[PDB]
Amino acid sequence: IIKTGDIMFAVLDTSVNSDEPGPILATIVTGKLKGSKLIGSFNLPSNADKMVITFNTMSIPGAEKTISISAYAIDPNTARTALASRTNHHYLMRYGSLFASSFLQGFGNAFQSANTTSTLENAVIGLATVGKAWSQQAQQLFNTPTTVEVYSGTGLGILFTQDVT
Amino acid sequence: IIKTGDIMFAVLDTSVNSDEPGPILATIVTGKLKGSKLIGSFNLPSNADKMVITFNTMSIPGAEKTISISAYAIDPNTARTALASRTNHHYLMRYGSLFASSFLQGFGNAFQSANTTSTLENAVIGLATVGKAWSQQAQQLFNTPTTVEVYSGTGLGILFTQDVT
Amino acid sequence: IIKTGDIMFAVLDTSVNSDEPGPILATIVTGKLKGSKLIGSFNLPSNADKMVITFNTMSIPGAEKTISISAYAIDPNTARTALASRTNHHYLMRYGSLFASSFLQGFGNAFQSANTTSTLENAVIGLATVGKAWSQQAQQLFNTPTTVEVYSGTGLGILFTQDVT
Amino acid sequence: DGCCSKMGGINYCDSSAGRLVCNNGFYSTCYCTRHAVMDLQFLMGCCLWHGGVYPQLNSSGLVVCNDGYVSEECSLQK
Amino acid sequence: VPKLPCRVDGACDATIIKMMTDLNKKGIKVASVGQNYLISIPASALFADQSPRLNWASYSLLNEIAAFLKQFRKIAITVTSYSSKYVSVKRERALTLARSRVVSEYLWSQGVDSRIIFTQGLGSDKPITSYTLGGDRSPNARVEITFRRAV
Amino acid sequence: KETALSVGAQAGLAWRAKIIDEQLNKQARNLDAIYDFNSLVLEHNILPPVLLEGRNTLNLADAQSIRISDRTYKVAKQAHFITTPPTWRQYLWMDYVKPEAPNVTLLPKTKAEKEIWCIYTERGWKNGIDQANTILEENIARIKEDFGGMILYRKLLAMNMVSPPYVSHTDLGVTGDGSEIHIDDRVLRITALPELNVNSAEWRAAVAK
Amino acid sequence: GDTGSLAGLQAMADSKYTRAQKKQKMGKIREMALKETALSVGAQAGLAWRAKIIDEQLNKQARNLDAIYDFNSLVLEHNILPPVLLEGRNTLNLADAQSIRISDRTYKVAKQAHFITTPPTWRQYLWMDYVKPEAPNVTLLPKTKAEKEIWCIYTERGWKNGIDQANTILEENIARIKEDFGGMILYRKLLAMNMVSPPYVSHTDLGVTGDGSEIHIDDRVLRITALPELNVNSAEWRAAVAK
Repeated sequence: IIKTGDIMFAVLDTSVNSDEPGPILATIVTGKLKGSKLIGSFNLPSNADKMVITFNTMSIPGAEKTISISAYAIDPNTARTALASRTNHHYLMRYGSLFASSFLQGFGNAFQSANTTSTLENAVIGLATVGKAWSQQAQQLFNTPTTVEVYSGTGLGILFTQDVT
Repeated sequence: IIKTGDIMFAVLDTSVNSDEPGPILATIVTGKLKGSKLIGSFNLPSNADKMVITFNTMSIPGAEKTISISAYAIDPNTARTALASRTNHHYLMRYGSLFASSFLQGFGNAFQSANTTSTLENAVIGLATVGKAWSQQAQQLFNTPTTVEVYSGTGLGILFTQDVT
Repeated sequence: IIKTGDIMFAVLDTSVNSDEPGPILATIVTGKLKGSKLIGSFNLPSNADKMVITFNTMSIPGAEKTISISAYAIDPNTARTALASRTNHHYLMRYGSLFASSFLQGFGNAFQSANTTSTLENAVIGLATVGKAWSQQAQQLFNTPTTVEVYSGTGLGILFTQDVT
Repeated sequence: DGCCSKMGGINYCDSSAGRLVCNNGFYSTCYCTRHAVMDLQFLMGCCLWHGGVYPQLNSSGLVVCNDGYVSEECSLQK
Repeated sequence: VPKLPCRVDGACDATIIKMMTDLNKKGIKVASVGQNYLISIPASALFADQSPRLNWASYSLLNEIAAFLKQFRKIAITVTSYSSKYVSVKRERALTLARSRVVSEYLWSQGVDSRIIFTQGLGSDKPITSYTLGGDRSPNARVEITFRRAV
Repeated sequence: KETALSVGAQAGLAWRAKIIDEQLNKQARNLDAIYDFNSLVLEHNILPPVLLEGRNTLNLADAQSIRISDRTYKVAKQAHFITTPPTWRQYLWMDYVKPEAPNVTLLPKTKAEKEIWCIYTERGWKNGIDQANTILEENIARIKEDFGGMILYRKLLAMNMVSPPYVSHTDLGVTGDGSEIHIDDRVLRITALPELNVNSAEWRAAVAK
Repeated sequence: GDTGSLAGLQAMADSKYTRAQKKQKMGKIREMALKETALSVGAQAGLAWRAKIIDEQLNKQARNLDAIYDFNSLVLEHNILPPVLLEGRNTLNLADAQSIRISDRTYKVAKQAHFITTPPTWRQYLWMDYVKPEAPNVTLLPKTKAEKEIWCIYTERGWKNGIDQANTILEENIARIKEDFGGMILYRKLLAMNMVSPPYVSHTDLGVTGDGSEIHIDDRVLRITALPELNVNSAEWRAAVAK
C-alpha cells in the first residue's frame, strides 16, 4: 500500500538527447518494491530552465504484474526541475554564420557605394553577392532550438500521483 | 468535525520552477489529522507580485481514505500570499541583446551617413547589417516571462474551504 | 434569527494582494453567533477608488451546520468604501521607462538632424536606435494596472443581505 | 560531569544494579541502566490513577479517561 | 534523560572523599570494609566527665555527621556506646544508654535518610585496649555508628 | 484579548496545580497516617460499605401535604471484594502537564494593547487559581464523604443496626484431570450482603462516664 | 516562558521575542525528518555492532555453556526428550465480586514428550543473528553546524537504543532456555518424587521381511504407548527428608 503522493527514488543508467523519445527505462532502487523497472519517455519544454522525465510503465518482478503508476521527477537532493545538461548548444554557431553573411553583404554593397568619392572591385563583388544567399539561408536555418542531453549516471526522485494496490 | 475555514500548517520539501505544473506535495503537520499528506500543483500568476499553491488531493494515513479538501495557501507568520521567489530573472539578458542589436544598426547607418561631410567603413558594414537580423530575432526572443521558483525548505499555511468528516 | 440587512463586525487576520481571488477567512466578533468563521473572496475593480470584500460561506461552531449568508463590507469607523491600502504601486516605473525610451530615440534622431548646421555621432547612434525598440516594448508593458492589498490587522463591518437562523 | 571524579575514573557499568563502578572499589553516585532504584516522586500527564489517555480525536476540548472519567484540568475551559 | 535523574541528589564522590579526609584528620575514625561503614568518636569531644550532657561546640561535629549521612542511601543505622568502669555496672550501662539515646534523638531530628535507628550501650563490657590508665580521656570510652550501604 | 484571557487561565491553572501537588506531596506521611483503610478492612479482605445519615428531614410535596422525619439512613456503596487497600492518591493527586505551546496569533504592538493584555492575563491567572482551588476542595470533600461513610458503617455495626456480611467457603482437594492439577481449591463466595434491620426492638444504646 | 509566567508573559509582550521566534519557525518545521533519519541510522548501526560484539562474547565462552547445559544427562533411556513442566505457588484469582479462588500449588504440562535423534544445544536458543549492512542509505543531509550537531546527538541516541534492543533480545533468549531447562529438571524431580507417570513403550520385532526381491534381515518397530502424565490419587505419594 502506497499513499497518494509520497516520496521514492530511482537510478537510471542510460542517456539520450532531448529530440526524439523512446521507451527508456530506469531501475527503482528504494522502497518496498525491489528489482522493479520503470519505462516511459521525455517531454520537451519550450524554455530550457526546467526538464522532467515521464516514466509510467512500472514493471515489478516475482510475478507477471504491471502497475502503471506515472509521476514526475526532481533533481535528487536539489529538488529542482532543471536538468544537469547543456543549454548553450546552438546559439553562437548560427549567430556567427548569420552575422558573417550579413557582414559579407554589407561589405560588398557599401564599398561599391563608396567608389566615386581591380581587386577591391572583385572583393565588393564576392561580398555583395554571397552575403545575400547566405543571409537568407542563415535566417532559414536559424530556428533550430536548444536541446539537452541527459546523464546515464544521475538519478531522479519520484513524487507519486495516485494510490496503488 | 472540521469547520469551514480554519488555519493549518504544512511542510514544503521539494521545489519547482513555474513552467510545468506537476503532482507537488506537502506534508500536513498539525490539526486533528496527523501524518496527512496533500498533493496538487501550482498556478502561473499574471504579474510577479504574488504566487500561490493549489493543493487538492488529501490523504489521511492509517485508514486508506482520501478526502478532497482543496484550497489556497498563505506563507505562515507573514499573512502574505506571495511566494518567496525572485523577479529579475528575465529582464536584462533580453534587454541587453536587443539594445546591442539596435546600437549595431544605428552605428552602421549613421556612420555611413556622415561619410561625405577602410576600417571605419567595415565597422559601418558589420554593425549595419547584423543590427537588423539580431533586432528581429531579439524581438522574437524578447517575450520569455518572469518565472518564480518555490523553496524546498519553506513551509506553507492553509486556510480551509469546505467541510470534511 | 438575523434581520434582513443589519450591522455586525468581523476581524480580518490574513492579508492578500488583489490580483488572484481565492479563499479568505474572517472570524465574526460580535452579534448573536459566537465562534463563527466565514470565508469568501474579493473582486477587482477597474479603478481602485473603492474596494470591497465578499464573504459567503459561514461556519457556525458546535454543530456541523453550514448557513451560507453572504454579505458585503465597510471599513469600520470611517463609513468609507475605499480600501485601507495604497494605489500608487506601478505608475512611476512604467512612466519612467517609457519617457526614457522616447527621450533616447528623439536624442539620437534630432542630433543626427543637427549635423550640417565622432563621439557625438556615436551618442546619436546609441540614442537613435535603443530609443525605438524600448519605446514600442514600453508601450507594450504599459498596460499593467495598479491593484490593492488588504490588511491583516484592519477590521471590517458586515452589513447583511438576507435572513438566517 | 565526572561520576567518578576524585578517583581513578570509570571502570564499567554493572547492569545488575544499574550503576557505574569507580576505579577504586566503590559504587558510583550515578546510574547507567533504567532498572535502578531511583526515588522519583514527581510525574506529568493527566488521567493518571485512571484508565489513561483515550487515543480518540476529540472534537471538543475535553479528554476522557479510559475507565470512564474526565479530567477537566487537562480539558480546555471556555 | 531530563525526565529521569542522573544521580542520587545531594551526593558527590569528591565531597564524600574530602569530608572523609577532614574527619580522619579531625581524628574520629572512619572505616569501610566490604559494603559496611562504621565510625568511632571519643567521648571527650561530646560529653562531660561521665555525664550525659552535650557541649555546645559539638553541634558542628554532629552537623558534619549529618552532612556525611546525607551522602549515602541507608535503611538501618545502629549506634553503640562504650565507656570505662567507674562505680556501678548499672551506672555505666545507664550512662551509655542515655548517651546513645540522646545522640539518636538529635540524629533523628536531623535529616536522616533511614527507616530504622537502633540505640544501645554496654558500659565497659568489651574494652579494646589493655592500656586502661585513663578514664574519659582514654580511647576505650567511645561511641560507634555502624550501617550497611544499600545498593 | 480573549486569547490573553485563555492563556491566563491556562497558565494560572497549570502553575497553581503544580504548586498544589508539591505542597501535597511535601507532607505525604500524615495523609497515610490518617487514612488507614487497612485498619478498616474486614477480616475476609473486604472493603466495608458506605452509609449516609440524615437528621431533621422535611419534605414539602404541595399543599395539604407535608412529610417529615427525625432521621433516615441510606446505603450508598455496596461492599465488595478487594485485593489491595486503597490510598489517598487516586482520590487526591492533581493531574498536571505544563503547556509549552503559547501560540502566536495576536501579537502585542502598542502600549495600550500591551497593558490591557497584561491586566486581562492577570485576571485569567486569578480565574485559574480559583479553578484549581475549587477542584482540590472538591476532591477533599469526596474523600471526606467516603471515609465518613465507612466509619458510619463501623459505628452502626457497633450499635447493631446492620447485619455483618456473610460468606460461604468450600474446599476441594486435588482437582483437575491427569493432564494438569491443582493440589487444593478453596472457593469463597459472599452470600449475604450487609443491610439494615427494620425490627427496631433489637437495638441497644450507649452511655459515657 | 510560562514557568515564571508573569515575567515570561511580560517578556513576550515585547515584540522582539516574536520576531526572534519567527526566524526559527521555518527551521522548526523542517528538522523532524533529519531527526527521524538520525534515530533510524543510529538504531541500525548500534543494533548491528552490538549484535556482532555480543556474538563474539558468546562464542568466547563456549565450553562452559556445554558444561552447564548437558542435555545428554537428561536424555531418557530410549533416546526420548523429557517433557516440560511448570509449577505454581499460592494461586490467587479474583474472578469478580462475591467470588474468590485460591490454591496452594498447581502443576501444568507444557510440552508433551516425544522422540529425538539428537540432543539440542544452546546455539539455536542463544545465537544472535548478524549481517553487516555495507550500504548506509542517506536521503537528506544537514546543511549548517546546528543541524549537524543535533544530527550527531540524535544518532548517539539511536545508537543507545540499538544497544538496548540487542540486550533485550539476548535476555529474552536467556529466559527462554531457562524456562526449557527448568521444566526438564522439574520433570526429573517429580518423576523421582512419584508425581508423574513415566512414559511406557512397546517394541515389536519381526524377522526377515520383504518379498523375494528386496529385503531387510530384521525389523524393530517401537511405539510410545503410554504418554507421561501426573497422578491425581494422592495417597500413593512420598515425601522427602534430609540430615
